Amino acid sequence: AQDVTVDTLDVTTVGGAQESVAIVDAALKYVDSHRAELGAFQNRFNHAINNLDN
Amino acid sequence: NVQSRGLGVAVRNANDGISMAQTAEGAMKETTNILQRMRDLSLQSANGSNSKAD
Repeated sequence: AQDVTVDTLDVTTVGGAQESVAIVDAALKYVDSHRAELGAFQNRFNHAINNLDN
Repeated sequence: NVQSRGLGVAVRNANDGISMAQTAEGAMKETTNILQRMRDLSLQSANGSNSKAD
């Protein structure tokens, strides 16, 4: 098992490219997951404004 | 006179009872709005189109 990340993502041979596409998918999934978490946070407080206004 | 002052604090009191009812009713609007959002969103996830990540 070797730990690789986007910073260590290197594509100079064809094999490296096949690693990169998988690595980017993991990074994109993580980014999207936290985007949803921030979106849920946004969708919590917008109900808090009009609640506290009531 | 005793009765007249009695209704003086009685109209104040019944207004207070109204105020606490509508303060609760104000937050009542938000909780039902939250419930509507959960139900509509759970209906969205009920499909097989979205994968486990969604």
